[PDB]
Amino acid sequence: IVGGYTCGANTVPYQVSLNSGYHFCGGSLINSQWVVSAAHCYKSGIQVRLGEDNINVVEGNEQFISASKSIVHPSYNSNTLNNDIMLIKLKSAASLNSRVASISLPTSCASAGTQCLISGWGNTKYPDVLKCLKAPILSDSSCKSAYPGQITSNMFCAGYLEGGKDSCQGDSGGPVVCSGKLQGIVSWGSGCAQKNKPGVYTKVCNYVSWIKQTIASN
Ligand SMILES: [Ca+2]
Repeated sequence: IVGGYTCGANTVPYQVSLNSGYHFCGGSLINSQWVVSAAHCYKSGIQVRLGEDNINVVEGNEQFISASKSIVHPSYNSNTLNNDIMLIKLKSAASLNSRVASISLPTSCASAGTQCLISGWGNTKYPDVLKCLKAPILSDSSCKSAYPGQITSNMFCAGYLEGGKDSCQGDSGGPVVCSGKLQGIVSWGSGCAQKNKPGVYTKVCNYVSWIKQTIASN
């Protein structure tokens, strides 16, 4: 997260840290046993860390649960990054508090200019404290204006054309929550915080059926 601010301890209860010895990706707790992340963050061994703020110091609110299942979206594309979405099933049921809570799936797709909240432990140019960012949802055409012929259907732009505020490496798989709903997943972009190159996010609105089906199937 570039050009953002320190979130404040446990104000983002759904925000989790994907770990394999060291933080590499972020994620979103959508129910007690399932973390949603990015398909390009996939690896054999994944430990999901919840209730975090400083991931370098044990502060006494963390939950360390390994992943039972790592289900990459069947139609994931490695080049176009189409369907950059992945599901994680925890080894044990996560204990939900006020510091560890779920985030609601898209009730519907969000309007253009919807104020969102992006968060993650990614690069600011990795920090230790969680970084917060408030950015609006850009229109589909403006998203295609920035990325000509690169934007698919399951992608939208959330951020700024002015530059300075964007998601980056390490924030991948992180949440983009707009009005109580997880609308975007940190996917890709041309570097970070560059002008007219905002972050592209996986459109979670189009996967509620897929996500729910996968949960019921596992
Ligand atoms: Ca900690």
